[PDB]
Amino acid sequence: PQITLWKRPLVTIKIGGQLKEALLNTGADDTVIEEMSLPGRWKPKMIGGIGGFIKVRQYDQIPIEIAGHKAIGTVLVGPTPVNIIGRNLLTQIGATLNF
Amino acid sequence: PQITLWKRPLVTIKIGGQLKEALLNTGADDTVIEEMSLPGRWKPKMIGGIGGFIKVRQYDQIPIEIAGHKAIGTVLVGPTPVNIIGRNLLTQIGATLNF
Repeated sequence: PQITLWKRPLVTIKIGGQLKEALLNTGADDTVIEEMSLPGRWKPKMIGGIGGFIKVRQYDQIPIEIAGHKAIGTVLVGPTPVNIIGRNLLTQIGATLNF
Repeated sequence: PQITLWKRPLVTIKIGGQLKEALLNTGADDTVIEEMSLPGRWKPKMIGGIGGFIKVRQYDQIPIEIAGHKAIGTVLVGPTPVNIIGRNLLTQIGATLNF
């Protein structure tokens, strides 16, 4: 699709068989999701936002569907204000910015 | 142009007679620029994201050039870690997400 930006670019994602809403975010290096249960081991990660830095749990190689498109990659879990799909997965679904 | 998302989508902007580098940010409602002087009235605002909130000055009807494209809109000024072009000005240059 072609998504204009008059509204927030929110899409439905699927992770661990559950549907969630998430924001397609070209300003984010990484993908960050609200607290949830994911399989496997996690590693520590610090990420920085507009208000400062927070600690999150890094899970690698997680299957996730984004607006119907399949991806498998790193998902960070932590106290984010909104679920965010960052460039690590935007590249997997072939997303570009155009003007 | 078509901008891939392998790296941060940085572009050159001109604002208040100054050249700056800024991030094209579809996950941002607003445009936020590091400390600088702008003409006209302003009012205070709190904006939030990962890590909490910062206080910024809101300037309305500010002319800007973004990667060669002219627009006008609200610009927030304050202690942001990176200059951000948000959706309020991304729309004006006709930027879309495509996949």
